[PDB]
Amino acid sequence: DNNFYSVEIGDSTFTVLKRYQNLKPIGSGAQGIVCAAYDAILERNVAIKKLSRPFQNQTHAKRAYRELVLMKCVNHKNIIGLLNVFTPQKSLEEFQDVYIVMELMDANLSQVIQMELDHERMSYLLYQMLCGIKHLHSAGIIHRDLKPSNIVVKSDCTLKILDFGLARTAGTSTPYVVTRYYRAPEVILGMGYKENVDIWSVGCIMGEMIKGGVLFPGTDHIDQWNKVIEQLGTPSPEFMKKLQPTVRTYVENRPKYAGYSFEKLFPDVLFPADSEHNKLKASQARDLLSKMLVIDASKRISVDEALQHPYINVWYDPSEAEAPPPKIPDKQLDEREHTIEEWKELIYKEVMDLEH
Amino acid sequence: PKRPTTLNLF
Repeated sequence: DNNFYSVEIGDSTFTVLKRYQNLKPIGSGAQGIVCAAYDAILERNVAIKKLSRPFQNQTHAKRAYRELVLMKCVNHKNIIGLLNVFTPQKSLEEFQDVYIVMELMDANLSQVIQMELDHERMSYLLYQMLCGIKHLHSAGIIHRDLKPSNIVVKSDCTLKILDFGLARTAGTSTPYVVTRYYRAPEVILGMGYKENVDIWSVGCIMGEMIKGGVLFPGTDHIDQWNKVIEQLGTPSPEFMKKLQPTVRTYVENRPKYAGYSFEKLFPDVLFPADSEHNKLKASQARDLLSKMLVIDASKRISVDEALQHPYINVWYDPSEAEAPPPKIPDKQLDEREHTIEEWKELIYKEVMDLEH
Repeated sequence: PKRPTTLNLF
C-alpha cells in the first residue's frame, strides 16, 4: 500500500508517487535527470527531475535550494511551471533525494536552430524568451545559463525558460560553471557580472538560430575568447583597464582584430524574406544583435531595452513584459554558506513546505 | 501583425 514505488532507468532509481508512470529518460539539469512521465491522475505528460542526495555537498545543496525556491515563487507564462514536489523518504533524519515535477514541453530549442524560421516566428520566440528573462530580473535574479538546451518550446509557438540551479543574484562570490559558448566576456575573463550577462546569452542564442550553428564555438575556455574577438574584434583599451592584470596581459597580448560587421557576420542570405510591415527587417534583427552581442558589459543593452527594440516590440504586451515580480521569501539570500547538516535541514523543510 | 500559433516540430 506504500504511496511510492520504484523503477530502474538504466542504473538510476526513480522512486515516485504511483500516479506518475511510464517513465522515460529525457535529459539533465544543472543537477539531475529529468524524466518524462504520465501523471495518471492529471491525465497529462510531465517532467520529473530527480536530485540525488542534493545536500551531499555545499555546491549541490545550494543549487538545489535555489532551484526549489525559485521554482516555487516564480510565475510567468515564459518560465517553466511547477507541478509538484516530493521525497519518498519518511523523515528529516532518514531523508536523501528530491523530486520535482514540471510541465513537459514539446522540444528544446536545439532543434528550432535547425529549421529556417520566418521573421515573425523568430522575433516572437525571442520576445517570449525576453519576457521570461525580464520576469526573473524584475526580482533581481540572473539565470546565468541560458542556452538552447535550457529553452523549451511547444508547437503552438510558445516558449519557456527552464532549469534554475545555476540562477542567483549579481557579482562574483567557479568561473567555469556556465556553458562555454554562452559565456559573456565578463564571465570568460572572470570579472563578475550583472543582469545583462543574460542578454549576452540571448545574442548567442539568437545568432545561433540565424546561423544554424553555434555562434562562437571555441574548444576550451581559452580558445573561446579567440572566437569572440575573432568575430566582434578586440575590445577597447578603455575596457581592458577593467581586467584583472593577470588576465589583462594575456588579453592585450592576443592578436588584434577589427572584427567583421554584423552585415558581414550575418549576411542577408541567412535571413528569410523581409517583414510584412517594416519592423521585422533582416537588418532590424542585425541592429538588435549589434546591441546584444557587445563585449563591453556596460555598453550592452538590457532586457527592457531589448523589449523596446523595434524587432521585438511588435509583440509588446505590458501584461506580459511588466508583470508583477516574483516575491522571494527574504530570509533567503542565495550565498550564505552552511554545514551539510544545515543544508539538508533547509532543503527538507523546503520540500516539506511544498508537499501537498 | 498577428502572433503565430503554430510551430512545426516535425
